[PDB]
Amino acid sequence: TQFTRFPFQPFIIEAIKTLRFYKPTEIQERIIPGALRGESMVGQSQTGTGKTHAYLLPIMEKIKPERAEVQAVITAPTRELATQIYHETLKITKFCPKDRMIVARCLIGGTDKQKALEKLNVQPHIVIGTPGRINDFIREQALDVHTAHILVVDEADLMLDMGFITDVDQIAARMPKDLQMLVFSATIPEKLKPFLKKYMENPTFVHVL
Repeated sequence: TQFTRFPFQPFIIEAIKTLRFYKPTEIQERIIPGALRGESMVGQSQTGTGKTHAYLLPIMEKIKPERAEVQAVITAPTRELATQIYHETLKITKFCPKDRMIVARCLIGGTDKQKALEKLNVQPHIVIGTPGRINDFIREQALDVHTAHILVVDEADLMLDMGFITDVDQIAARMPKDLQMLVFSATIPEKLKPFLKKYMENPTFVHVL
């Protein structure tokens, strides 16, 4: 595996090998180091687990397992997109050392019967979900994103299109001022720039072509 180029914890290296990842992709190569440094970034890329990993891997590297608080919030426009990111996350977390387990929950709602089954016992280290669903948890006083310093907005353009950027803004609103934001989008709509300018100052931009 070439991911050794990144200073990841052993368990992460092991997860990577298990994901059958030999050489970091372009999106990965350009995002990981920056992410690890704590830079806010905007990556223009096609959807894909390679891109998913560009953010998950560095995010896993920084969780503080000891602290049972939300440390990372990841948003996606659809239930399905969110579910897939959660799948990718579990393939990494299954490798955590037993006394240092990272917990992730996926909040996507669904039918009312489904919604009612979705509950938060603990404050997961990582919260994945659609923005409105995540807002529902905040609204219901069950989730504190104030402890999280990482926000990921995936498939940003589509997000905008479905009318969810207001939900995301809200969430980012409630997070620390010194927030690290990672945005991924195939494209950069005009109606999207303000959200970006608002929460990010001197963000690193990546484009894969």
